[PDB]
Amino acid sequence: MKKDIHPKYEEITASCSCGNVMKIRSTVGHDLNLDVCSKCHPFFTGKQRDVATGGRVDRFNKRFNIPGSK
Amino acid sequence: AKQSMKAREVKRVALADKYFAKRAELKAIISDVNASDEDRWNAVLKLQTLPRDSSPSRQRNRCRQTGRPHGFLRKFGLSRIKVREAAMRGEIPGLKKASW
Repeated sequence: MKKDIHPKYEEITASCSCGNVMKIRSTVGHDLNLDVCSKCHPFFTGKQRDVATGGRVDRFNKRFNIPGSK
Repeated sequence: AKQSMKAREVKRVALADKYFAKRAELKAIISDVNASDEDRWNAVLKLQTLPRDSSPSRQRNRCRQTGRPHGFLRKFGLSRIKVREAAMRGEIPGLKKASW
């Protein structure tokens, strides 16, 4: 520690308690613990029957009465 | 085309009408459109192996005279090459050269 090797050590020492908000701490970063694969795909998910996103109003059996006077 | 290709086409359409007009709505009720929360009740999936060569989709229309397997025109029921020969003699009524 000669005098002229100029550290920035007043700044590096300063501001020393940093929050989880301020600079995350060493209390953050193990949080997503493990690297996860699940090989029980859709259709292994107990779904032996399938259905689309939405359109679920008025479900009953009507045999193709959809044309307006054909 | 070969006389067998014309023969294949007659057997496919005669069975398309026989099976598939009836078994269209086994498809429709039970598998596709109205399977939606009426389940997928797994008869059809087994059933449809003997129908295999009777799908309306497994026909290509292909000319009720010359049997050309391409170039068809469903508006007439004929195909490119032979259609024009009938148009040339004036046996397709109202048909003549196009000028705009």
